[PDB]
Amino acid sequence: MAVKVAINGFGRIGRLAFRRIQEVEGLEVVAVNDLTDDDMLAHLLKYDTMQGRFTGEVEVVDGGFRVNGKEVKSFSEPDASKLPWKDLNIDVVLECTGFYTDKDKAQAHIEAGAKKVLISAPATGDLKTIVFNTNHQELDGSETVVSGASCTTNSLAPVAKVLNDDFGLVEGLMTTIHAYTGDQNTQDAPHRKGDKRRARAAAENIIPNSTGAAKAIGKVIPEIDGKLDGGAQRVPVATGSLTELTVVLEKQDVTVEQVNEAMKNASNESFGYTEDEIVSSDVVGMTYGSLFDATQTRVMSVGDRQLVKVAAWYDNEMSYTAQLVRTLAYLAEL
Amino acid sequence: MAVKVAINGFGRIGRLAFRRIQEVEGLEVVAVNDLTDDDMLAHLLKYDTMQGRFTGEVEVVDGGFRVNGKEVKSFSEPDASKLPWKDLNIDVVLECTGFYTDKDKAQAHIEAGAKKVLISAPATGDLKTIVFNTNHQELDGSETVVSGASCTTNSLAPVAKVLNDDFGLVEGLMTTIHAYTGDQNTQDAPHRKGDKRRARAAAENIIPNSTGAAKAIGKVIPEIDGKLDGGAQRVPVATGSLTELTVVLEKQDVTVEQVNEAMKNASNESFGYTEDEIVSSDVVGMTYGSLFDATQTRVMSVGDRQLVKVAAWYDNEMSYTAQLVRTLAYLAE
Amino acid sequence: MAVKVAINGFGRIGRLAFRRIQEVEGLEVVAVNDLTDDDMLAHLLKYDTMQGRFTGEVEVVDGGFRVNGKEVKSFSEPDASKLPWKDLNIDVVLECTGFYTDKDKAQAHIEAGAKKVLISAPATGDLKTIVFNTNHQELDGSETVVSGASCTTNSLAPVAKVLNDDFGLVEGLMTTIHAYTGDQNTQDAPHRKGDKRRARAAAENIIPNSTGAAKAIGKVIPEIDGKLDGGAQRVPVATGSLTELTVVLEKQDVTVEQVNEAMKNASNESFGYTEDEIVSSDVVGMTYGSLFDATQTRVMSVGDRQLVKVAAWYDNEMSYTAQLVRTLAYLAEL
Amino acid sequence: MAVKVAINGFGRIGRLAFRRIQEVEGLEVVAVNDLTDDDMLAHLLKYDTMQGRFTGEVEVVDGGFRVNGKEVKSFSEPDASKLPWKDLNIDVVLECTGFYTDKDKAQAHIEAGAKKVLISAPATGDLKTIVFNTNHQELDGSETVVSGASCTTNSLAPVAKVLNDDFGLVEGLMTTIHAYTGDQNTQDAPHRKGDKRRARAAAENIIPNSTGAAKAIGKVIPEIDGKLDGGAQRVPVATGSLTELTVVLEKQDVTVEQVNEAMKNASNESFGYTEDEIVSSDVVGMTYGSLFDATQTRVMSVGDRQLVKVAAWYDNEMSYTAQLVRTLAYLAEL
Repeated sequence: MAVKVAINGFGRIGRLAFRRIQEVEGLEVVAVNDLTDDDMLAHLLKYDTMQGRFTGEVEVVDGGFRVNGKEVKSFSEPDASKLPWKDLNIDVVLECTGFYTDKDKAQAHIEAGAKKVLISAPATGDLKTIVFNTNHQELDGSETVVSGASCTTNSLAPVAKVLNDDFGLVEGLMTTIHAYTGDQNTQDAPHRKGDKRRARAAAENIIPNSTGAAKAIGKVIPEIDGKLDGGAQRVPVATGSLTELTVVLEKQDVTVEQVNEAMKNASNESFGYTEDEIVSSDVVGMTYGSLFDATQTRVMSVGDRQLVKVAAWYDNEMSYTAQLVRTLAYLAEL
Repeated sequence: MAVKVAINGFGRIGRLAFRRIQEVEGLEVVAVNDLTDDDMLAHLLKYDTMQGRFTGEVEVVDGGFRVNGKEVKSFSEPDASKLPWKDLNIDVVLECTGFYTDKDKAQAHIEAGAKKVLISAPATGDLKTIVFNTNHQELDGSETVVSGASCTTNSLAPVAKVLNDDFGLVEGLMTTIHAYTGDQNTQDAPHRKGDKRRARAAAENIIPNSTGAAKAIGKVIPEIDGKLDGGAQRVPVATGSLTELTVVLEKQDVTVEQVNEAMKNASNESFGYTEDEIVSSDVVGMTYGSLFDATQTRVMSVGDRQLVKVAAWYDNEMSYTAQLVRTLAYLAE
Repeated sequence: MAVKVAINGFGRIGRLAFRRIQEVEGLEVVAVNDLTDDDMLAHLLKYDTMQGRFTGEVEVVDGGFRVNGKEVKSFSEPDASKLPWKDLNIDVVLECTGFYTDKDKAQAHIEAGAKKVLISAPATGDLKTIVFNTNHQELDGSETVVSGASCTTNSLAPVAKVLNDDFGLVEGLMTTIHAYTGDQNTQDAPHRKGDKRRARAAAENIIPNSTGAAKAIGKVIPEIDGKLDGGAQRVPVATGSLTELTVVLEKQDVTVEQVNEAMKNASNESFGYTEDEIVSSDVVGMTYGSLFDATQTRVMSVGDRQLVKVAAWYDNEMSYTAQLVRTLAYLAEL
Repeated sequence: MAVKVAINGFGRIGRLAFRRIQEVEGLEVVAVNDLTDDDMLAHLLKYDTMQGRFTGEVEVVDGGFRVNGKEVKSFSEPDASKLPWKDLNIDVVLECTGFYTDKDKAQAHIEAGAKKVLISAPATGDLKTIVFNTNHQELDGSETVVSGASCTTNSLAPVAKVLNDDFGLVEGLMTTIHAYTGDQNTQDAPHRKGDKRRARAAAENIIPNSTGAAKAIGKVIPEIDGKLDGGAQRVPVATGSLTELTVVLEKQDVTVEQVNEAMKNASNESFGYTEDEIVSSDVVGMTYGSLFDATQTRVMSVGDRQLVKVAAWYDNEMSYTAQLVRTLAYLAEL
C-alpha cells in the first residue's frame, strides 16, 4: 500500500528526492537507475557537501543498497524502455536524468511498466506543468506524464500569482541570482550543449544565463502567459538562490506595505514569508518552494507611474525537491 | 616636474590608483598616507590577488619606499590636516580612506597645502560628482574638492545617458550583481556600521545591499534625478561586477537592435561595447568604466507597453580606478 | 540549578559555545559581552552560514535578547574589569575575544566577580592548557584561569599521545590544511598584526601561516615538549580542516595497520575514528575534537628507516567548541 | 624552420600551450583537434578566467580559426589515427586529451603522419619522462613518443635533485596543496573514474587525492627511485599550487640557511627562488616550473636526528605549460 517510487538519475535532485521520501509516510523508493556503481550511489547518498550527512544507515548489498533496513534495487540501464518497472510494480518514476524532458520521450517508463512519470524539469509535449500549491489542483488523476517545472519557476509562481490576483500584472522582468549547478564546468572547458558561458569555471565567475522559469511560468499561470521574461546570473555559491522580479502593475498607488501584507496572507507550506535580513546560506535545506523576503520590496514612483520590485529566496536543490515530492504524493493520491 | 599626487589611504583603490598612475607616464605619486608600516605598503603594492604582480621594482627605504627608482614618501597620519602637503607641493590628493567623504571634511587636505582633492567615493556637500566622459566637462577649474562618484555609478551613467538621450527615460530599477568588497566581513561577525548583511561571510553568500549609484547618478545626469533607484547583490567573486537596468522609456516601439546600436555609437575610452558571451573574470583589469553587453539586452512587450532591460560589466576595481585617474589628469589640466 | 556562564566576545566560538550549551543540561548562558548592538547579536545567533539556522526562538529586548523565554543579558565592555559579573553570580567566563589571552590579563574577569575563566585560545602565563580527554584530569579544582588550547592543538593531541605512548615519538613535523578564519582579510589589505600573508584575500588563496599547535602541544603533553613543530596552509573553505603529521618513531617495524588499530582503540567522545573517504564539508558540525582518518595513513621505509604520516579532520569551529564546552562543564564540576 | 605543432585536446594545457607557443620563436601551432565547434575553441582561447585575455585577434574562419593573421586548422576527430597529420606536415603533436597517456596508444599520431608526440601527462610504456632543466639532456633525438611528466613532478624535481645532490636523500614524504582541476566535479556527482573524492564539489572542499608526481619523479631522477611518496589535498583555488616535501637526509647537521643557499645556487629559467611571503595567486601565470620559497624552510632536530621540510610553488597551469613548451622546442631542436 506504500506508493512505490523509482528514481531514474541519482544526481542532486534524484538523491535529494530519495532523502525526502525517507520522511514522507506512504511513499517508498524501491529502485534507482543510474550509470555508476552502487558503492558510488551509497556514498553520495550518505555524504552531501551542502545538505549534510544522511541520518540513517546505508549499506551496499549485491542487488542494490539497504537503507534503514529496506532494500533498494539499483539498475544500470540507459534505455529507459528496458527497465524492469513492470516486475517491480512501480507506481511513479521520478525522471531526474535530464535526458527525457519531453512527453514522448518519457513514455518509455510507461512502456516499461510504471503507472506514471513525474519529470523533474520543464518538458515539451502534451503535459501539465505543475508548481505545488499554485496549480497542482489542475491534476485530475488521468495523467501519465507530468512536469514538475523548474526550481526558479517554483520560486516565482506564488509571488507572481499574488501580484496578478491582487494588483493585476501588466508586464515584468526577472533575474535569478542563482547558485551554480552540476552542468556548469569546474574549469574553463568545452561545454556539451555549446553554451560559451556554461563552459566557464563555475565558482570563479558571475555567469549570465537562461532560466527555465522564463517559459514554464505561463504554463503554470496561463492568464499571465507572455507577460514575464528574464534570466539568471550563476554565481559562486553551491546552493541557495534569489529571484528578483521587476513589475508594472494595473493598480498604480501601490505601497511596500500593501505588497508585503498580500504575500504574507498567501503564505503556506510552499510559500514562506520573512522580514529577517537573511542571506543565501540561510535557506540551505529549506522545504518551502519560495521564501518571500519583505526586506527587499521596492516601489519606484515618478508621477502616475510605478515600478515595483520583489525578491524571493529558494534552495534551488531542497525547495525544488520538496515541491516535487509534494506533487508526487498528490499525483499518487487520486 | 609632473602633476604631484598624494594618495591618502593605501587600500584597493589607493593601491590600484598608484598602479594605474604607474601606467600613465607623466603622472607621479610623491606621497602615500596610511596607518601601517612601509614593509606592508610595499608588499601590497607588489603582490595583488586579482590584479597580479607589480612588474617594476619596489624597495623599502628609510623615509618610505622606492618604486622603479623614484622615491615615494609615506606617512602614518591618522588625521589629514597634519599632512605635510605644503612642504611637498601636492597638486591633487586622491582621498581613498572612506573617512573624508564630505566637502567640509575633505578641506583638511586643502588646509594642509594640497591644491585640489578628488574623493574616490560619493560625497556630501557643495561639490560636483564626476563620471569621466559623461559629465567631466562640468568642471571649469575653480573646484577645490570633487567627487569621483562610485564604481557602480561609473558603470551606469553612460548606459543611462544613452537610454534617456535616445528614447527618453520615464523610470527604472537597477540591480548590481557585485563582487564582495573589503568592508564586508570574512566570517559572520559584528559589522562596524551596523549592517546585518555586510556582517556575513562575504565569500559564502548572496548578500543584498545598498549601492552608491542609487544616489550619485542624479547628481551626474541631473535630468534623470529621481527617475532611477536600486541596489546590489554582493556575490562570491573578489572583483568584476554587472549592472542590470530595467527601464520604462518614452519611445515605445523600441527593439533589441535599436538599443544595441545606440550603445555602440556612444562607445569610447570610458564606455566599451561587446557582443561576446563573456563572464565576470573576463573584465578583471579592464580600463573602460563600463562595458555594455549586447547579448543581454531584453525587450518585453504586451500590447502598447514595453519594459527594456540592459546590462553592463565593470571591474569595480580597475574600471573605477581608471575613470578616477582620467578625472584626476583632467582636473589638473 | 545551573552553572552560570558569561561569554565575552560573541564571535564564531562565542556564538557556537552558546548553541552547544543549549544541548547540555547543567549549563546556561546568562550574559554576553560584545561591542555591538543586540539586534546584531540575536541575528548572528539565529543565522549561521556554515552551521545552519538556530532552531529555537530568539527575540531582542533592551540590554539583551531572550532565547526560548530564557533571558540573556548583554553588555559592551572592552576592559573585562567593569563587567557586572558580581551582580550576576557568574561561575565561569568563556573568554573568546582574543584580547585577554594571558593569565594576568584574564584575571580582570576574576576582579569583576566571576569564579573562573576558560580562555578559548592558547595563553601566556601561569596556567594549565587543556585538551578535553587528553589532559583534563590535570585540573584539581583550584584553578581560576585556564586555557582551552586551540582548534588545531585539539585535533593533534590525541593522535600525538597514541603515537608516543604506543611507539615512542622521536620527532615530527606538522601541516594543517586549515579553513580561513575571521582575522584573515576579505580583500588584500593592511593586516592589523602586520602579517603579510593574513593580509591577503582569504577565499582566493592558499596562504602559509602559523598554527597555535606548535607551541601549545608540549604544554598539553609535556613528555613530547620540543619534539613537534609545523604550520598551516589557510585555504578557501569557510570551516573544516585537516592536520597532517609526519613523524619518526622509536619502534621501527611499524605498519599502516598497527597505527590504525592503535588510534581506533583510543577512540572516544573527543576522538573519533573513520575509514570512509570523506572530505572537509563532511565534518562541518561534528563534535569530536579530532577525527582520525585511516585512509590517509602512510608508512615510508628505506632499509631500517621509517617515516610515518597520519591525518586527522576537525571542524575548527564546532570540534573546538565542543571540546571547550566539555572542559567548561568539567571545570565547573570540580 | 617553423616547427609545426598540432594540439590534440584543446583543454587547459592545450589552450595554454597554444598561448605560450605564440610567445616563443621557432614553433607554430598549425592544427587543433577537439570534440567541439570552432566558435567554442576561439572563445576559450580568447577568454580565460585565471590567465586573463589572449593578446591578439582571434576570428573563426572555415577549417578552424585565425590568430594574428595565421590560419589554424581545427578538427573534431575522435579517432586520432585518422587525423591528417601527414597532409599538414606535423613535426610534433602535443597530446593533451588525457586519453593517450601510453606509448602504444600515442603511436596513433605517428601512424597518422606526425614525426614525434609529446604527452602532457605521465605515461606508461617504453618512453622517457622529462622535466626540462632536470633531465631533458637524456633526449638524444631518436625518440618518437615522450612524456612531459606532471605539473607536480615539475615542481618537485629540481628541489629533490638539490636535496639529493647536496645532502643525500634517505627518504621523504610529499603533500601538494593543489588547485582543483577540470576532472573534478562542480557538484557532488558520480565520478567517471570512480573516485569517491574527486566526485565531490571541487570548490567547497578540502579533498585528499593522488598525485602523478609520486609515480613520476623516480623516472626523472632514477637514483632516488622509490625514496619519495605522497599525495595531494585539492582545495578551492582555480589555479596556483604548493608542494611540501618532508625529508630525511644523509648529512645531519643541516641548517635552514644551508638548504636555502643551495636552492638559490641551482636557480634558473625553470627553477626560481623567492624570499618574499607570497601566496598562491602570486604565482598565477608564472613561467618557472618551480619556485622555491625560502620563507617556508623548516629543520627539526632532536639529538642526532633531523627532519627537513621545504616548499615550492607552481602554477599547475602555466608552470607546467612553460615546462612542456621548453621540452617541445628542445625535442624539435635535436
